[PDB]
This record gives sequence, C-alpha cells and structure tokens, in this order.
Amino acid sequence: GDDFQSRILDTPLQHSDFFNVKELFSVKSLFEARVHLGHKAGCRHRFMEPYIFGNRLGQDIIDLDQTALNLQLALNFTAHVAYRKGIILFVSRNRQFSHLIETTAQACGEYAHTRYFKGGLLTNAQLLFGPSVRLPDLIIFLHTLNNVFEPHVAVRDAAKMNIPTVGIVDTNCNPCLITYPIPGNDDSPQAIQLFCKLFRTTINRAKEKRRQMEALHRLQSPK
Amino acid sequence: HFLFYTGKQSYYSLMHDVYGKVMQLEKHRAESRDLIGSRWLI
Amino acid sequence: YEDFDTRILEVRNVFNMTAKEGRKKSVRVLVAVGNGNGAAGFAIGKAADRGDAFRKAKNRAIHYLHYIERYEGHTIFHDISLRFKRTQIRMKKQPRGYGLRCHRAIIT
Amino acid sequence: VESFASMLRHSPLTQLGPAKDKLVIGRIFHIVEDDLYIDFGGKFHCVCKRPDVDGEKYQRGTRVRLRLLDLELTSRFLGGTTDTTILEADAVLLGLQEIR
Amino acid sequence: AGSRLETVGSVFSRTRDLMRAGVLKEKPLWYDIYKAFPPLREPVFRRPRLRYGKAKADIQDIFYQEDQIRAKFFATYGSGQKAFDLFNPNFKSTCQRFVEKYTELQNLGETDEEKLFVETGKALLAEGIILRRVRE
Ligand SMILES: [Mg+2]
Repeated sequence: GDDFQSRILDTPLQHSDFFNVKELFSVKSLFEARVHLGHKAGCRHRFMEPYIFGNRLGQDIIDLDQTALNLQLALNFTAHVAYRKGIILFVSRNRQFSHLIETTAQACGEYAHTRYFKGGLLTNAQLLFGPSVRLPDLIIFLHTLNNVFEPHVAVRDAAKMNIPTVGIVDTNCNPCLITYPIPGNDDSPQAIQLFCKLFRTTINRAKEKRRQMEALHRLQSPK
Repeated sequence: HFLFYTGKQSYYSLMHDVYGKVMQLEKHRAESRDLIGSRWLI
Repeated sequence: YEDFDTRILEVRNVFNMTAKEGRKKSVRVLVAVGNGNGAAGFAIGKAADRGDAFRKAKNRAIHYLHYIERYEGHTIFHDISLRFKRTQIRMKKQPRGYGLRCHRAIIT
Repeated sequence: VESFASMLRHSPLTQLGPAKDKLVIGRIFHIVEDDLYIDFGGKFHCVCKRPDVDGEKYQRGTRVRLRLLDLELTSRFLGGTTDTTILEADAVLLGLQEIR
Repeated sequence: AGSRLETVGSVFSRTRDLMRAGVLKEKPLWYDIYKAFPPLREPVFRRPRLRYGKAKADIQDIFYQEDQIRAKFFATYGSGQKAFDLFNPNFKSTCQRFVEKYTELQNLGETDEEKLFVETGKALLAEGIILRRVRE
C-alpha cells in the first residue's frame, strides 16, 4: 500500500537516466538540425559567451558539447515532471512556429500558449482563471524573446511564482533566469522541429513509464 | 483543453483549425462564389 | 497566517494634484510582516482610506517573504555593513543577553 | 563518434568561407503572393520576388540558384547597445536549378 | 503566501526557504527532481552590464589552416561556377577539392606556396574541372 506509492515516486530518482533520454539525441543529430548556428557577434548577449564555441566570420557558433550536456539535464527534468503528472506549458511568441508548437503540445498531452501573453497570467491567476486554478508545474520556452526582441514576460513572472523553466536560449538571449537553459539555435525550422520532437517523445515516454510502473506495483498488491 | 492558459481557449482553438486548413490547401496545390447574398456572422 | 504578525513602519499622507479635485490625498503605508522564526517581508500599500491601505500592504507583504539566517536563533552570523541608496547601515553580531540596540524600526 | 570540432571543420558552411557573392542552391518552402521564401541551408531564410520570366515555375519545393550577400541582416544604429536584426538573410535569386 | 522576489536567490532556494519558514507545508512535485538532478548553473539573477575601458570578450575567431588556401582560391578564381549545395552533408565544392589536392602535394614535401598553387591548378585541369582565373 504505502510501500507501493513510495516505490512509484521515489524509485525513479535513484537512477541517473531513468527514462533513457540520452539515446534520443546526439551531437551529430544536433549538428544536422543546425542547432549550432547563432546570431552575429553584434547581437551577442554577455551571459551567452560561456556557451559559444567561437565566431566563424561574424557568426557565433554554439558549442554542441555544452548543448548536449545541458539538453540531457533539461530533458531528464522534463521527463520526471511528466512522470509525476505535472502540468507542462509550452511558451513561444515566434509566429512562424506557432502552429507547430501548438500541435506538439496537443500531441504530448500538455498545454501551449503561443499567443499574446496577458499581464498577470501567473501573478494574478486566480482572478483571470478562477479561484482554484492550478498553475503550470513547468514552462518550456522554445523561444525566450517576444516579437520586440525583449525577454518574454513569462520568464520573470515564472520565477516570481517559483516555477521551473526549461528554455531554448540563443546567442542573443538572457539565460540567467532559465532554470535549465539549452543553448542552441532558435530561428531555423530544422532546429525547432528537432526540439519539439525531443520534448514530445520525452513526455510521452515518461507518461507511458508511469502507467507501466503503476500496473506492476498494483498487480503485486493482490499477487 | 490544451489551450486553457491562453485565456481564449475557444477563439484560439478555432483559429488553430482554420490556420491548419489553410496550410494543407497551400501545400496541396474555380469560382469562389458558391454562396451569394450572405454575410459574415457579426 | 495566524503565526505572522504585522507592524506598521510609516503612514504618510501624499497628495496628487488633479483638475477635478485640486489636491487629492492618498494614504501610503509601509508595513512589515514576520513569524518571529526567520521569515519576514515588507510591502507598501496605497489607498484613499487608511483602512484600505493597511489591508493592501498587509496582504501584499506576505508575497515577499525573505528567510533570514540567524546564528543559533538569536543573532546574525556576522557583522554587516552596507549602503542602500543614501542610507548607511552598520550591524554587528552580539552575544546572548545583549538585547536589541538599534533604530526603533530595526527593533520592530 | 565524430567530434563537434571535426564536424564544424568539414561542414559545408565552414567550407563556404565568406558568404558575400557566393553561389548556393535554395529551396522554396513558403510563398505569399509574389514573395518567395527560400531556404539555402543557413540559419535564416531569404525572401525574393517572383521573376517575371517563368513565374509559374517557382512553386513550393522548387530548387533555385542564389547569390548570397549576408547570412543575417544586422546593423547597430545611433544610440543602440546591440545590433538590430530582422531575422532574415540577403540573397539575389538567379533562377531555377537545372535538374539534369 | 510566497516569495515573489526573483532577483534574490533562485526558485529552488526560495522554495527551500518557504518550507523552512513554515509557510509551505507540502513540497512541490518538481522539488525532489531538482534536488537529485540540478542544473549545471544555479538560476540566479544577474544584471547585464556593459564592458568599460579595456575589458574584452573571450571568443576565439574560428580559422582553420585550409582558409589560407581557400582565401587564395577565391581571390584567383572566385567561387566555382558550380553552385554550393548546403543541404548535402557530404557536398564537395570545387574549392574544397582544390584544397584537398593542395594538401596532398604539401604532404609530399613541396615548401613553396607558388609551386603548390600552380601545380594544383594543373592537376584539377587534368581532372577536367573548369577553373577560370578571373581577375574581374
Ligand atoms: Mg535566434
């Protein structure tokens, strides 16, 4: 009874890669999707220089070794959150990829907000949505900037509410408030499609694992 | 609903469908006045 | 939040000139909250009525709760000197039985 | 497993060198009226105008020829702290690629 | 009741504090996950500042040794009349074949750059590649 619930929720945290997210991606796979391509040196943020492999004739290149390490952590965190039945909200303001990101959230079984973000959505949730509204447990920022080249309002407002954020950060973004930054290209369609696939496969695996874990432990109770 | 946190889940759920329809018509490829004496709903 | 207590630190009657009313008055209240066990916060509430400004500040401050580290539960871990804007503060760690010897607001 | 450093050294984009006045092959993925959105293998797409000659030939998926100018159009202006970018590339459409 | 102070600490440290304070009685579901698999860097606020005086960034300009050869090829013959295909991961351009042959001759031991550049042009001419020495 109580032992089974402890097994379902506490056993997953005793393994470094419980969901085997390492196999989903590789440095070679990321390089095919152009995840190493950054903005010009003029557009560079000072807090992104750690993640930048170098400047190839004006275009910053993103180290895909740091990206692989950080992406492993971010996918690992996103899976445990999905395993525990947490709410995951995808957030982006890029209108080229608005339909793709809304389609991904629907495929995963999660939520997407790709439209104009209302001031107070998280800091004033009860008024906007209702008294007992449950806020997201994780926000994934496929794009961390809005369409005026400023940080998305939900980055600061998600920290105010103490919500962890998994965000794709490019060479012109500010990763300081992103809990799990993933350095990588955010503009190319091939990069965004790769990231959307990874987050969708990861979330579906974690949800499937929970069902199997519950069936095995549940069956033991009669058996 | 997956668009609950947008604040207009039904307006954006409808705008999601019509934008997906447009994409398939644009990807896949007569007179358009199939209906006359009609107006768009207010 | 029965374990939290609220204290007033300043009540001010600021004024905004308006064409309709000429001089219009608002009550600006600064309050602090704490549970006496390491957690405390402050906020400012403004309203036209003093009772409303008290409610606004009191419930706003509960959303800005710092946790303050106490050495053995009775003093700060080390001397602290800082300047915030033009205000200078020089705090000193003291032994038990020394008591609070500080600005009345700091005592509060 | 090949290292990222090796991948970058032998990458087609690293071989291209400077992208000014280079010739590249692109693919039309989006068309809005007479505006063609062309992916030439870089970070940002370019946007060209449908040529008067053989206008009907330029449909989605059509591979074309281009003369790159910039991979990203950016420029710092008076009083700016960062370069303003329009998230677009600069290229001159030369015409369709011969399938051969 | 919370800590809407996003410029002091991090979501994890502020959540740790609210639990020690006595205000948050139930752990968030994401908390234990962060404890076991934290990020590489702690997500703490830092105000961006400009560099002043003689402070400079630390970004290495990416220049391989082939660029010395490639620069000469583009200045002498321009870009190959064949168009670059940046969608083929194994594309070999006219210039990249020039640099592969120039390297091969350099392995043999030729030390003169002038010798390696005119010999490589002859080898590609035998291969049949159309190299135009366009000064224009
Ligand atoms: Mg970008």
